[PDB]
Amino acid sequence: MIQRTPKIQVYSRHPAENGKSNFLNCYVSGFHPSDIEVDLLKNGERIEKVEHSDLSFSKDWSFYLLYYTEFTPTEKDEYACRVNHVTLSQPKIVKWDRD
Amino acid sequence: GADGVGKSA
Amino acid sequence: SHSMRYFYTAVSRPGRGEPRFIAVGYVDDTQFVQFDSDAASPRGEPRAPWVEQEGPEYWDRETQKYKRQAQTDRVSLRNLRGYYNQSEAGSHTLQRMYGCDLGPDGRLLRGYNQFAYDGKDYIALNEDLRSWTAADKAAQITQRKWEAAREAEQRRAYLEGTCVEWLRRYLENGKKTLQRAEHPKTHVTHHPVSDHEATLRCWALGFYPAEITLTWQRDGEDQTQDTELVETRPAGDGTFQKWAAVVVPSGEEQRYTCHVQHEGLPEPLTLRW
Repeated sequence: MIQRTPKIQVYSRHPAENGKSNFLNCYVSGFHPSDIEVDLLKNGERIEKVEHSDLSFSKDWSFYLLYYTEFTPTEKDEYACRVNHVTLSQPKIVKWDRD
Repeated sequence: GADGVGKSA
Repeated sequence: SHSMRYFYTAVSRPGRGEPRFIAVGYVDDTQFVQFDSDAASPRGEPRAPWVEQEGPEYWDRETQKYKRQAQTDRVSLRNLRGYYNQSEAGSHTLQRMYGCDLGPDGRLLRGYNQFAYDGKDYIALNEDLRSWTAADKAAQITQRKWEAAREAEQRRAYLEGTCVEWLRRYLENGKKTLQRAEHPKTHVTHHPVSDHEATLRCWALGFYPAEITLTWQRDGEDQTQDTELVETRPAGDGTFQKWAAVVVPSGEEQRYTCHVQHEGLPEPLTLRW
């Protein structure tokens, strides 16, 4: 019985420009088993209308999923990804860093 | 085009 | 090279109904089909434009393959729980990946068909597509089972025949997007950490296919040790992203170059901050 915790990346589809429409991505990978809960947050509040890709897995059998939502970045709005999984004693938040 | 279904494990 | 690849996942949930079955198919790094037994209307669904225009009988045929496969995988999950004598209250996962590869030739190069149970290798067709390799004694039951019914003969027939015929058809119908390479869009960023240390990051965005090599070099020789790579990630639009970071002594940035190699680049790229 394998139990592997998800790697989490938070990033935009295109280079983020304030005021221009974009997509916010939360990529979870390398986890097992496949049950996982992923929420996108704006200023700590859960974003409704988040879509996700179809469950696939890697050559090492670990699963990956992309969660995404359209957004328009601003200089002060804060965005994050909240992930829960059986390996996580408490939910994990990864903040979007424009990098 | 997916493979046809074979025998159970 | 070009490839067609399928990924099956089946997950038991005792007391919550029958196991869920999910299937996805790809040509190279482009998904073109999905099936989910838990979907609102469970049927084969297109994920790429070059299978959208396939007719309703094609889709009806694929949907019935998946429903039949879903039933067979629920049986395998129950059999596997018996082989290992596991409690009937636990959830378990059965995964399968299979596919075929075309060489630079455009002719068949290799095929494969592999299984995992609860995230661990279970049984696999060998590279010759004629014999099996079982991971433990429970998988030997399946091997004895499958070789008694010449399962490998059936799978080789698909992988070396039908699978290549579909792949060629897909490559032709979707040639505008499948047989083009989009080069990475690159740039280098710099972040000072301390009086003695800085970090260089080399970005690659919007490239297809996913395979790419980002290498940092000092004085022209590759420095794989100090570099830090992210996992290549999907942009969500069909292209991919990746970056490589290296920690450099502050002030020595100009001795470092990032080497970018991609199918979409006519010659490799040398980047300097």
